[PDB]
Amino acid sequence: REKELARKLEFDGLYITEQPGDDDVKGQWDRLVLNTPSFPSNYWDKFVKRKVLDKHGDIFGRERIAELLGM
Amino acid sequence: LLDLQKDMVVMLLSLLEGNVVNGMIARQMVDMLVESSSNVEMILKFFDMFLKLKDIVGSEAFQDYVTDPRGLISKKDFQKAMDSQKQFTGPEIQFLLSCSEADENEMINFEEFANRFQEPARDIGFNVAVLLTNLSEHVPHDPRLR
Repeated sequence: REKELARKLEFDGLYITEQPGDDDVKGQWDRLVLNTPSFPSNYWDKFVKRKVLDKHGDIFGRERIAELLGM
Repeated sequence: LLDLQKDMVVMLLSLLEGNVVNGMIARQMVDMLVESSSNVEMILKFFDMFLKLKDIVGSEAFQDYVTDPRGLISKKDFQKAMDSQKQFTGPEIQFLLSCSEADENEMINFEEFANRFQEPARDIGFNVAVLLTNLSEHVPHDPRLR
């Protein structure tokens, strides 16, 4: 599940690309969790996640980005 | 000015009237295009700028950077937001600012800006894109065209 979520963030935005669709569920729960002290836990990667954040905002301003996982 | 350009483009598209994947007429057209890189480049850049600017305007982050009681990005103000999205020619940026019409204090309605000239661009731009696409489809290589 974590891998799928990571793949989705890197090349697409949930609310960010165009808000997660109001569908299960699941996807929605993940969207809610999305912000965590540690997200790339059990998976292998992390800095890549920070890098992904960096790629966007980057037309997103630093603030929306911090607002997400931020840090 | 825009209408005449569209007519010229139509005539050009019409001349090929199809052909071999590699064809003498095609080669000649490619050659003319190659001969003119700078003029063509300028036209393309202008179109992108018009579309790109519109897109930026449409964007929420852009709206957010320069909050105003009744519109405008202020001279500064619009410049900074554009800088923020970080995607433009600097000379191009200055040019965009110039294109925008100031109203007694760096105030721009803007939506008006997107609308004009977006409608005309949408009408012409399509013809140009179509011709370019057809040409690309017909003869690759030559790469220069690519």
